[PDB]
Amino acid sequence: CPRFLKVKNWETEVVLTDTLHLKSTLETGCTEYICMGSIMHPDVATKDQLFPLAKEFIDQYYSSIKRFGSKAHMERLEEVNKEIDTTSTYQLKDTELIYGAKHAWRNASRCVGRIQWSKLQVFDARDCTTAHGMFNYICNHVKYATNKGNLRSAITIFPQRTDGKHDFRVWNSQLIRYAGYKQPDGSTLGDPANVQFTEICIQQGWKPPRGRFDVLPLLLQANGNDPELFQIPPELVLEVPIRHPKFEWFKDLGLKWYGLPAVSNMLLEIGGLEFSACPFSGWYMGTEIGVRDYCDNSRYNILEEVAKKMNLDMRKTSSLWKDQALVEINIAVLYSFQSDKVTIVDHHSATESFIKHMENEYRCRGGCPADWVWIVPPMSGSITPVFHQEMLNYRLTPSFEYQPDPWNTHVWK
Amino acid sequence: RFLKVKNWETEVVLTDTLHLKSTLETGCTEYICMGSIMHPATKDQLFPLAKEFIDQYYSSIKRFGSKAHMERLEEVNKEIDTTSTYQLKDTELIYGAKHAWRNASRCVGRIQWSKLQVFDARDCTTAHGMFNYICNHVKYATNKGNLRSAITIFPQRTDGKHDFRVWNSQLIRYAGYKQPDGSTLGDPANVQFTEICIQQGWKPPRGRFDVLPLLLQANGNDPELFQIPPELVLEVPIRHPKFEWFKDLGLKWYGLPAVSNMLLEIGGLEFSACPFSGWYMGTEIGVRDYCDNSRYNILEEVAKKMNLDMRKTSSLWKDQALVEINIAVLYSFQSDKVTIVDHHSATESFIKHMENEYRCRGGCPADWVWIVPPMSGSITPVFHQEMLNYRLTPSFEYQPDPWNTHVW
Ligand code: HEM
Ligand code: HEM
Ligand SMILES: N#Cc1cccc(CNCCc2ccnc(-n3ccnc3)n2)c1
Ligand SMILES: N#Cc1cccc(CNCCc2ccnc(-n3ccnc3)n2)c1
Ligand SMILES: C[C@H](O)[C@H](O)[C@H]1CNc2nc(N)[nH]c(=O)c2N1
Ligand SMILES: C[C@H](O)[C@H](O)[C@H]1CNc2nc(N)[nH]c(=O)c2N1
Ligand SMILES: [Zn+2]
Repeated sequence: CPRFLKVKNWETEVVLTDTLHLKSTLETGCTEYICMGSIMHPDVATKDQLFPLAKEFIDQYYSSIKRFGSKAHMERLEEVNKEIDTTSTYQLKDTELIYGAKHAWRNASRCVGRIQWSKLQVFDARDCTTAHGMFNYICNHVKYATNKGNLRSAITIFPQRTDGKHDFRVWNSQLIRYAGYKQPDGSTLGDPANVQFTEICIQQGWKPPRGRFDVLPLLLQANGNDPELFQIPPELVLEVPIRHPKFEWFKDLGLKWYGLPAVSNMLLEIGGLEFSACPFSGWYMGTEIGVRDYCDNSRYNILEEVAKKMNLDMRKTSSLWKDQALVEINIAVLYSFQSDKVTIVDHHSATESFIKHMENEYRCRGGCPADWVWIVPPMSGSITPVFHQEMLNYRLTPSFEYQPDPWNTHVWK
Repeated sequence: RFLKVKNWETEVVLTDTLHLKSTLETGCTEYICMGSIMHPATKDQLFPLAKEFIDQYYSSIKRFGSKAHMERLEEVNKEIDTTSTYQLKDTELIYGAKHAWRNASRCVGRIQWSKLQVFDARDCTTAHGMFNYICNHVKYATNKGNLRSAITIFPQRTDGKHDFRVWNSQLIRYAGYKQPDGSTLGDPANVQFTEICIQQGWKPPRGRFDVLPLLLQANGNDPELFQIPPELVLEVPIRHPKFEWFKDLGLKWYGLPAVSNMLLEIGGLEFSACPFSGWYMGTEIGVRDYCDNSRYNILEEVAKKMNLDMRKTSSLWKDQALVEINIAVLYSFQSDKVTIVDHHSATESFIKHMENEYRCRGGCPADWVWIVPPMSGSITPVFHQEMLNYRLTPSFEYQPDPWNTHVW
């Protein structure tokens, strides 16, 4: 593998040099002869597998704090080693855990919000033992992160996996999402993406209101046990009704969204330890709601109804009626969040900050992995600077990983 | 191994077997993906390349291992042996050029791949010859507005000292001028080329849309200037179906998109001069040509005339202005009966083409980064389509700008 890889920005002519890729730990899916960069997805670890993984991370941690080679460093290496030998695992110090989560975010190729990576509140919930305990921690996370509209990024880390038969898991894919109900007639009420999960919740005992925007309950699994339902207190679920600065009729659509974007199905890997339940949250880029949640055909799919209210010619596609509605919807989303003083960032500002962040990373770290396919916003791509930016993709560790949906693996008791 | 690709909207799963056929690299490795990087002979090298191509040619016409296939292999071997190169049959040239289009990972218009007018210009010897051939191409392809896809193929490379080259990156483009006050008149992407034209004798009109002359190099010789006769150059005045003030922007574009700077590789032969042309997807003009900061950069002007609040980025004024520009471009071309496809229609056709390719060919190489339109990405179906990228031959490759190689 080559020592220096250059990427270029095609609108500013800036060239950056990447050395960090040499520290790549995992496979990307690509080979010499095929590229899988647009493919969405291209039992525990033995003692022997864990030893070098742990050392790798510990070395890296003591390297970050400018104590590489120190007594404290060597002592820590030895402590971790004995712990692995005697217990087949080890426990992270609170300092290491914090470093590891911040760096898993820093290494997330697909997150455009990474300029903020070092400002992350880490709630250590490794003492949790029950689903009620998980609910408590989760509620505290939500309230802290929401902060009455002034969102602050955060992660709550439940205990690491042990034997695989005692995982903690948040079954929800996000802490806050709306239900989706399939009708006997084929139509979907609510969010079609969440139909399967809503069916599971209803089966577990949830009494559904059956509306368009029903906040799903939390489904919480502690210590490998069956999961349990909890309704998040409504006063902790900040929501924004969507209106438009020009079109008075826009509020008549009755749209709203939740303020807090919180991913809860990913797995946090630090030094070979797997934290299978690690809900994290930041704040929204407008396009996530205005383009994807609202306009994807398999989601809320409102383009037709908005365009109809805009009295647009909808016969030919070459009128770009879809395109026109899309912009107005995204204008509305940004306008509504800013009006109710809930943090949100537009795709222009976010991508511009990411370019600045990426350049700084190259300067100070010798690189910054990024996934162009995810980093480029799903509307008006080329009018943002990331589009013109060459990016290298590669997986560093600590990292956030995907994991199977828990209903597919859970052994019911 | 067989690879699945999934559409996340429709949930359709195609199975790729075609990728197993490729030998050329893509630039990625197992640990690093370079999917967004713009750019990641001898007798001995030449025959296996020749044999490969001839084999897939006789296979595509169900005459594999036939007498004709055998004699042809013999013919090509003897010819490489005694001349260090070899010449393609007419049939092979056509098959080869259509398949270079078909294999073009980055081209969204490939549903049309087998409708390609191939112009064999291999008898060419001079730049005057080149200009004649190109004018015929332009006139045929333009077809009064009912565009027809074409490629013109000039003599293959020999020793590298005798390349045929179209110095222009496209047959039809607009000049670009560095103003004394630091700004750029016309197309900034062509400032250098324009200067090379001016240095060479071209008297520039110094306007915002001056069709550049052709600069043609034949047989490794100094390039020569030629003006395409204006009556062969179809141009569209851009206007808007609601905004009457839009024509007052004075914007115009040319109807014929013709890439002239690439290299067509067939059976290990290199055709350094092979201008090809299709028709426009609207975004190429409306999004990239008109709205890139490094290009015509009109967003500010347009949003001005739309009286938009331009103080904050979160007003999405850029996005608004963008949609209108692209509406205007489509409306204009359509009003002039000049062929053009919008990004919804085109991407739809591409999904259909992918499905076709998977059925009959076991796959379709594709560059998601290039296939997804540079506006309204996820409201087009290609955004939700997993694409596998790999390099098949025959192929269109990039090559150096000739003013970095040529000695005078
Ligand atoms: C602070 C404001 C943040 C912004 C503006 C932001 C922005 C984004 C966006 C737009 C996506 C694309 C999601 C999609 O299209 O499905 C994303 C993905 C992601 N972000 Fe963030 N993010 C933020 C905070 C965070 C934090 C705090 C973390 C972790 C500690 C994080 C880690 C990730 C990861 C791991 C993904 C990939 C998710 C997946 O693959 O499904 N982000 N981010
Ligand atoms: C028939 C109508 C066609 C349409 C609508 C179409 C569409 C497109 C578009 C939108 C691009 C992206 C250009 C860019 O963003 O720089 C592209 C690239 C390309 N097309 Fe086409 N195309 C057509 C015909 C053709 C033909 C006839 C050929 C060859 C015989 C061809 C070969 C290519 C190649 C090699 C590229 C890559 C260009 C590069 O790498 O710079 N296309 N096509
Ligand atoms: N696997 C998978 C998979 C495929 C498509 C979309 C997905 C969602 N990924 C995260 C989406 C999402 C939602 C809310 N918030 C955030 N978020 C919050 C902070 N950073 C991102 N991200 C997962
Ligand atoms: N090198 C290089 C390089 C990098 C990015 C874009 C580029 C231009 N690509 C072609 C643009 C263009 C122009 C006119 N016509 C067409 N066109 C027509 C049919 N297919 C493409 N394409 C070159
Ligand atoms: C097929 C393709 O990879 C898929 O649709 C991707 C494209 N890029 C994306 N980019 C972001 N940010 N989020 C997504 O969900 C996707 N989906
Ligand atoms: C850096 C990045 O690869 C570059 O900006 C690409 C992105 N995708 C593109 N897609 C198309 N169709 N045409 C282009 O010129 C580009 N440019
Ligand atoms: Zn790749």
